[PDB]
Amino acid sequence: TQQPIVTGTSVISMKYDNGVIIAADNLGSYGSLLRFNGVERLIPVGDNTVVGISGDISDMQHIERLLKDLVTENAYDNPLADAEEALEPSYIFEYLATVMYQRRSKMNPLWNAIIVAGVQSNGDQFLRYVNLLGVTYSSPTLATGFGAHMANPLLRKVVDRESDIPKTTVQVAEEAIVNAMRVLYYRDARSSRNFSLAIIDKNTGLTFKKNLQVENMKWDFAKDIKGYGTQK
Amino acid sequence: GTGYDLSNSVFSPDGRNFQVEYAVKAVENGTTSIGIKCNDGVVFAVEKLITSKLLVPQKNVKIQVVDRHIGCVYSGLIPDGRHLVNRGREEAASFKKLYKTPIPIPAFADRLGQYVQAHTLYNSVRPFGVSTIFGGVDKNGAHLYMLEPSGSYWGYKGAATGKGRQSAKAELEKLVDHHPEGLSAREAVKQAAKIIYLAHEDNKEKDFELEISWCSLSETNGLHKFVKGDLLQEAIDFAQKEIN
Repeated sequence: TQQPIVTGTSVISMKYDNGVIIAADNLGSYGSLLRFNGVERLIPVGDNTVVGISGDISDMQHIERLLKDLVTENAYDNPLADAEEALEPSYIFEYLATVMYQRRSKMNPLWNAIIVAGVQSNGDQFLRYVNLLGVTYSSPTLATGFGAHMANPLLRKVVDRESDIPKTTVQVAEEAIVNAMRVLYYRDARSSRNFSLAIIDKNTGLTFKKNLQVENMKWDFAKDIKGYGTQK
Repeated sequence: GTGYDLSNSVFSPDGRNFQVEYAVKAVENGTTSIGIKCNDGVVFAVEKLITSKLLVPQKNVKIQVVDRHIGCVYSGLIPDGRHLVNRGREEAASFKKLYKTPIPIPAFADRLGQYVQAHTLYNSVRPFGVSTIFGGVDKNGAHLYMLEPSGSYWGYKGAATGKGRQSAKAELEKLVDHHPEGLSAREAVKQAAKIIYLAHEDNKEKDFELEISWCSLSETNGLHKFVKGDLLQEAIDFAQKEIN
């Protein structure tokens, strides 16, 4: 039986025609106290996948070594394996699924909400959710945690169904990711301004942008608003 | 002779374990394997003999990796040689989890030599039948060891094992005398190749294949990686040039 201690909040993601965008705010929240800032959520695993983790920072670090060890293992028992039997999202995703399910059944789970986002060797976009419970599903738009409820319906306009992935470009997707971040900064008390955003591509590779800020933060309507509803 | 072998942990009136010395006899029969320490890296070179034209070369190596920064190459019996690197691999993995920093190169020598030692300690299990040259680059710089199947390890500037070990050490002997510094990393690639040419004049029946790997601070970025391409061609041209 575990209770979470410090937790991360929210991961948002969606598909585009040449890859996937995965992003999340950087924050270690101990309940009311926002204790730890700049706590990297996105761990790149190889260079064709980024794995995003929200939830318990304790199990985050623990997974961080096990993924680094997953590549170290790939190097093992072979003459080459980093382009010869190159690594795929699919391996990580199921590795994580087996382990979190086994630990939940021993009644002392791994407490995360995970988004695996990358591009395959086939180049086909991969975007799938895994968690402490053991739930797995693949969707055009994904989000975890609070973003699941809030930010995802915004991303569902941009791409409804899975046959609408090629109509989104990298620019369209990213603009929407920023819009989803804007929503989350505003109306989640356990979101933070700071966020990191990894764009995975199949024709370019990993560009990983660190420490972006929300721009166009609107509060000029706030001066006009007065009272609790009635101002005597 | 007779007496005090049959077991590997029975002393004789001369204080010497016979079985274990035959362990070293097994390592001689295997292939010519050398490693070179440099002041910024380490270079591993090997004679993987060509036993047929139906063999597929440079796809069966006696190079193996430990963590992602320690190179290994073995002399002796080939699958015994697999097994001992496997042990290395579990320790690498375990140490990296607990302390969240890589295995130091001195730390590694101590730990391996002790498993070799638990198997020379019991009458019931056999010892290993392989030597392992190893080393890399870590935070405390490059360091190179060669571990004997006897249970012993030492630092080296140049370490050699296998059949053509008499010739290879003679060439290495020039390498220490001539460069006190152990030589630069780049020239030591073409050097590693030369020694293996001159040492296959004692395994001259068969054909051979040179595969080279390295770990260097500013040229392989503190990590282990294979030497290939133009670099490989050059190591070949150089060796060739000077055997002739």
